[PDB]
Amino acid sequence: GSSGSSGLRLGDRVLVGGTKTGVVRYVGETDFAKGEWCGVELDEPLGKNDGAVAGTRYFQCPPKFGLFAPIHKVIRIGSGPSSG
Repeated sequence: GSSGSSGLRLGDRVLVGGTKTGVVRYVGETDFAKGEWCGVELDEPLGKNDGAVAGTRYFQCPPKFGLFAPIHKVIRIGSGPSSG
């Protein structure tokens, strides 16, 4: 469903899991799992990797910070078509 809330910009604060807030560092397909994944970087050491899959590093990040998760499994915090 290509409407608007999809893809996630490269550098936006998104929710991963439903509690851990992290900014998007990478967006696109991977070389391990089929489909499109999004590399979300957290503020605390609550990650699994540092944006490196089998040596393939899409984005430079410190150890235990970046967490690769499916795009559909990512929630956005920012709203574009909003006013308040």
